[PDB]
Amino acid sequence: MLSPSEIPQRDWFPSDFTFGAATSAYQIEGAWNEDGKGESNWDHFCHNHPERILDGSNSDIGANSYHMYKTDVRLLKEMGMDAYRFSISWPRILPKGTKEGGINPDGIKYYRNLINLLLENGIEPYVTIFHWDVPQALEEKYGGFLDKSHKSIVEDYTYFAKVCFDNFGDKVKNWLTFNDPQTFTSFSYGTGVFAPGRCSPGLDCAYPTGNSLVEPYTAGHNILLAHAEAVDLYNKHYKRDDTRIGLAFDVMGRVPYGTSFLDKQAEERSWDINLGWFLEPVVRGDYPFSMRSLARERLPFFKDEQKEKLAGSYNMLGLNYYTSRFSKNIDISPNYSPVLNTDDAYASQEVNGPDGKPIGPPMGNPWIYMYPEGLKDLLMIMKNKYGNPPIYITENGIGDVDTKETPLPMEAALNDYKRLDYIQRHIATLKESIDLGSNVQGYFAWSLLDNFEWFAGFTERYGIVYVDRNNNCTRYMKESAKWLKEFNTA
Amino acid sequence: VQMLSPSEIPQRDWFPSDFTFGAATSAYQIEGAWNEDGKGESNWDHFCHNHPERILDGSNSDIGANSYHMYKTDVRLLKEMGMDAYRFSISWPRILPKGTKEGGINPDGIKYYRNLINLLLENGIEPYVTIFHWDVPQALEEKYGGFLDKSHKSIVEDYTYFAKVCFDNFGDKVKNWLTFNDPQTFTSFSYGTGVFAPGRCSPGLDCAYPTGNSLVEPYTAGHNILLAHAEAVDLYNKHYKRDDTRIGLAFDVMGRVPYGTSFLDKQAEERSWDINLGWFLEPVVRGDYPFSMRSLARERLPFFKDEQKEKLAGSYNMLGLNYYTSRFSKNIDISPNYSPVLNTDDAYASQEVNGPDGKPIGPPMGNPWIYMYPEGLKDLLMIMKNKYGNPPIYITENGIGDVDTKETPLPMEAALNDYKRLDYIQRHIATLKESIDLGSNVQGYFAWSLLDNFEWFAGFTERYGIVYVDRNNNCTRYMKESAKWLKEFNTA
Ligand SMILES: N#C[C@@H](O[C@@H]1O[C@H](CO)[C@@H](O)[C@H](O)[C@H]1O)c1ccc(O)cc1
Ligand SMILES: N#C[C@@H](O[C@@H]1O[C@H](CO)[C@@H](O)[C@H](O)[C@H]1O)c1ccc(O)cc1
Repeated sequence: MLSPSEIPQRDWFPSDFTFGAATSAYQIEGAWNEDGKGESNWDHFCHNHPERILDGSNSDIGANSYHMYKTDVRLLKEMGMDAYRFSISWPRILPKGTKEGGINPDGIKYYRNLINLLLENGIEPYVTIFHWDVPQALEEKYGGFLDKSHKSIVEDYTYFAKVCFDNFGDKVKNWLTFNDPQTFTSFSYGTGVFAPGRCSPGLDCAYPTGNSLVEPYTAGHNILLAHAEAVDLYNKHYKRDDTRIGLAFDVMGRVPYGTSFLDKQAEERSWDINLGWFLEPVVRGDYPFSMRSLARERLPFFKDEQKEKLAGSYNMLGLNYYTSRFSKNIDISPNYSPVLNTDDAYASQEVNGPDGKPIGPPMGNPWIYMYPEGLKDLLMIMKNKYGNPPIYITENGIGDVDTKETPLPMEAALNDYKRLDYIQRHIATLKESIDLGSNVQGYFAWSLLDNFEWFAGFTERYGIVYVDRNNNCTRYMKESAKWLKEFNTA
Repeated sequence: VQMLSPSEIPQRDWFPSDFTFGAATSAYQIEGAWNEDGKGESNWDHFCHNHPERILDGSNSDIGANSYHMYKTDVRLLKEMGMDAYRFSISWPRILPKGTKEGGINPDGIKYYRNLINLLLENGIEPYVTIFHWDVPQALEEKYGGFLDKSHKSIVEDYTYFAKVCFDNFGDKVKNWLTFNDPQTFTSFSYGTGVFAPGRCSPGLDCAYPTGNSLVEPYTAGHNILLAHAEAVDLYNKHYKRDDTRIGLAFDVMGRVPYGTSFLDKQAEERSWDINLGWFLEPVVRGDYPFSMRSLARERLPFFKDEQKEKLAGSYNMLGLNYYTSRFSKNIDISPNYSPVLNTDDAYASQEVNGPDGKPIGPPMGNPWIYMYPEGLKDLLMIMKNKYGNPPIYITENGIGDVDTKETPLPMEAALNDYKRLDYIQRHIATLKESIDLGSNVQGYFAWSLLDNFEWFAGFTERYGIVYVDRNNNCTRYMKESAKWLKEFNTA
């Protein structure tokens, strides 16, 4: 729907700006139990609770990228992508998740080959160390990130990072410790829609014996400690002048529902519980004041030493942006009691504004509404409030619904103009944000490939590249990929 | 000393013709005749009489400025200065000796305020009447602790009746009512730090009665004040309001400026405006306390019933703002190492006179706490304008206290040449013009303290008047340079 002069041009951005595509291990790799790979929390969840996956599927094969990585690289190369962000499977590297469990040589070999091939083709690898795939051995031993000691998971995650640094550090110049920590903690232990599927008694999830008001925070605390530790290790023994490390946050833009100053306050609390939760700790060493005043004793305290390691523990930050919501105020009162950790923001997140209209056009699936302006707001907040650090939009895209009840014909799947329009608009927003002073340095189209979508299973295709699972996971560029190719190679 | 240049000095024609300039006072501070003509004992009579040690110079206001007997001269000074209005308060115990209906109305009390009001009006001076200015009848204090009334009922009904008496006897003449004045200072100082009557505070704290709870009582009192206000305004709107009459309340407020550039201090600043101004402003504006306060004080801050929120929301036609100075708000993180002691600590922010550069926010005006920072007044007005509906505003108090102690007496000559005060007054008046140009709905300015009088725990160690009171003589009044300039300004 954009005019020719509105369609982003590569020369709109600096020569050193980077464009790429991204993926996550469990979503695309497959070979879930091959070549020594250990079982992950997701293998476990999908295998034991198909009823918790919309289409009862699993990612035993995913996009088969473990075996087809060479093709994934060819595709990235043909599109002229400057970089590729992928994650490393913790259990594929450490089957038992620990040092004593030993390192899986085949796991190391796979990522080593992928990294070299990428670099061989002039593509920069942005390596995400962890993308929700916790080794089931750690889950069973101490609950994974639910580790009440704030020690075991931290040490185990740190060793995992070490193994990644030791084996790929000479080639990798860009590391991301965690990806979407907020969604991980909230969905895995709040609503329990993600593995292992825990939530408060009374709530509907596989294991309603957790605490949706506490476990998400415990896990979040351990993630931050893990991040801080991994970064301290990186800086002390692996960082080089031109290498960088950080983490990527999942974030929905927030806009005051109404004009009342109350909604502005609600909006502020929403940015805090969504973005600040993990951003403020790495920026200043502690959680947002709002969260501490609201979650109170349910939000763990950091030791002074931990605050120090946390503050400034990054050289760049990733932002995973898809949509935004209107934040509507909720007063503290005897009539309201938070149920989910996310309810601690005392604000309902609305899709429709007070005028009954969606914040932005629906992109197809249950939650993505196109609102590029939210990305700008986000970038302006990063610029003006959090020190304008180097930013990478590590994820941005939409999911095309493709269900058994309503299959998406391959032809229609390839003509993803809605996705194309969406991507172009957000890329344009970056150009605008850059001129406004934003220190954004890159954009990664989310999902190089159509793959497993967690609890949504295979009901959505997020790739810019189509994967025909019925035919040996053959990949085909969608219109979006073709435009990105043109854009990059112009 | 560094005063405004001729072109900078405010002129009356800078403001609309309907803008109002006046002076203010409070009953216990100037009246005197503490036990004359049937007047009942107040919490302050009690406090000063029983705890002289809690008053800096050990004085009391048994006489004050002897305004009960000299009100005529007070009105003369107001007239001579060409003031448009006069804000004074009514002594609850002087009107209702027992503080209750069954206790009866004191004829002499009624007569006094009636004569004062009539003399003001026959002189073309508009009376802005403050129903309550901290002087709670001791009978109510002994009966149920006054505003500490744990049932949130008795004090509400007694205040409401008091208000009724005032509306009944002076409503025909008074067109501007203020239910309360400085509720924040009253609750915080009377039950937080305990420097105000009755002098209560948490055990371990230094006050006459360290058996209270500095983290709860100030809130209880504040809650009762808000309910009292809501009930009185409801009574007023229903039976006494006329198209040309207005009612509201005045808040004591210090401007807040972020200590540093960190966003944390901006948050601290916001929390500080909330606990100082929002505490009582938000309830009358939207019907409930600031979110920050509810999130921080939690259960120590009472909840309003739905019917109460309804009565509170919009319970005013105008608001008074008592502004003197400002502070830099410095963030304090929530942590196990920090526990609030005073209700005001709930804002999680230190209030600093000096900024990161070690310099005061503004020039010191003399007493222990006033620093000249009129820009703070502008900030405050912009907040009322942009955040709270831009309601009609009256700077119901503004001035400084000239120190005058036994050890360091202030010679009458020096007391009369109050150029520090004059400069301060002129600058704030100028700030109002600037604020008006920025769209502020401010409609008046009241120089705080028509007269030198009793200054609560500071006793007579400070002269806040624009008019000097020679207590050695028979409280004879003499216009200070500030008063003389106001006269010139008003009558130009
Ligand atoms: N995960 C998550 C949330 O983030 C995005 O969810 C997409 C859905 O599969 C995923 O493809 C993308 O990589 C994630 O960044 C999320 C938000 C809302 C709902 O309903 C589910 C997940
Ligand atoms: N804040 C404060 C003080 O309460 C204002 O004080 C004025 C001085 O006369 C009074 O006229 C006005 O009504 C009040 O709003 C204060 C007094 C003493 C000390 O030690 C601290 C603060």
